[PDB]
Amino acid sequence: EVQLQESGPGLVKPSQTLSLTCAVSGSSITYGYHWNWIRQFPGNKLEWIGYISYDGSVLYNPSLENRVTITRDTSKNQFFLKLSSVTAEDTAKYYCASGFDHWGQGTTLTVSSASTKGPSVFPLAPSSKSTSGGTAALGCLVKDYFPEPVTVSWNSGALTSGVHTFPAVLQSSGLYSLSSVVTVPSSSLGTQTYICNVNHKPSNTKVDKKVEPKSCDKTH
Amino acid sequence: DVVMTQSPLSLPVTLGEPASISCRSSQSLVHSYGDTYLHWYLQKPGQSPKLLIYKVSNRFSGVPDRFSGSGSGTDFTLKISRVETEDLGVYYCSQNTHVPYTFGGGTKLEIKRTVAAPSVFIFPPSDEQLKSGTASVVCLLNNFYPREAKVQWKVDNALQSGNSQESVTEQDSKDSTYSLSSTLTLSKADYEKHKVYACEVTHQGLSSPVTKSFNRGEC
Repeated sequence: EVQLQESGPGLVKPSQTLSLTCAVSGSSITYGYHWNWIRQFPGNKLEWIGYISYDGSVLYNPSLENRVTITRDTSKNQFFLKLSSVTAEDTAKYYCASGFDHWGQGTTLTVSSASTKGPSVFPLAPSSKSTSGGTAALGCLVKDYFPEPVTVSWNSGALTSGVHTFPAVLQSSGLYSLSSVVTVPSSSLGTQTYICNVNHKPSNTKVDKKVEPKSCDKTH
Repeated sequence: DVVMTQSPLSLPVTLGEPASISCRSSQSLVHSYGDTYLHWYLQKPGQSPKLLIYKVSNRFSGVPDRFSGSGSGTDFTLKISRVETEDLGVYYCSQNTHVPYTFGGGTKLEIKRTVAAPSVFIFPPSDEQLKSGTASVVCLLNNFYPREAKVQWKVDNALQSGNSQESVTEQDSKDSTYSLSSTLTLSKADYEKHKVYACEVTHQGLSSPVTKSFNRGEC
């Protein structure tokens, strides 16, 4: 059975040329397959890009035909996608496939002019009106980082129950933001300590943020 | 381009019970040489699509017997006789009869459960963030079902538009609920123009909209 493995640069800038490689195992690309490139946008919509055939024949999506080139190297059993003049809208996960029978695991590609930047981490403070003997919520806002991903844990991994870490959103600034929250007993506030551990490997940033109630006295 | 339309957008299912989803094309998918190149896939989070049914009704090698496709021309249907946990995910249809080859928008199968109203929390911007010149106001909707939920921001009772973003979690593996974050983003200067910040939440589990609010500076 055919096996496919995508590789790519991960990040490219607007106007540049994207180049992806698909390494094929278990089958030869000179046999009767349509070697497809397909991409999946954030939001999960799928788009067929084009294919190359056993004899080097190609077919492209007319919407991309002016920017797309699919080629191959039969000697190392690979084929390639070249996408010119990319913009942020070409950000997607790119798959290669044998027809549509078998797909690779895909390579995530981001197009952006943004510079590497570690997150600012802000507290989502527990409300001082949390229902007594009830449940409180607190969290961390992980704002303005690039590129993805960040990781978030609570109490160095010891706190996992009730945690929700939301998917990142891309802001109009070109930087990402996400929140991570947790629900805990109201009676635990001020006796238990809550710390969010945020790691952003692309910038070698590590931040531990203790989340506390905000001071409610007018005089403090 | 041939438009592929899948419905429903999401289908609540129960383990051990049947499921049925539809795929419709803007024109016939019959190819000039007789075959109908209509296929069905299943995709799980972070994973690539996997072929289930090819050419309308043919089970791909390895696919369980409980899967079956049918239909013709412009109307197609995938059926599961008895839904299993492994069948949860997003189902896609595609066509390569006509160039360009096109995909449907997907149909998610989610676990059905009892209605659960969200717990609602509002968080003001931290003083730390404010010193930096921006104000993020966050509204949390915790552990609700079903997915459908409306969050409206009101600033001094003026409804906000065009300045917020929402994110949602995947359905929880333990209790089959969703959680949702809504972030209202303002410059420090705009934030300081107003006093009352509220998020109003509407959901099937709430007999009346829930509002959580705070006054800028208190606490």
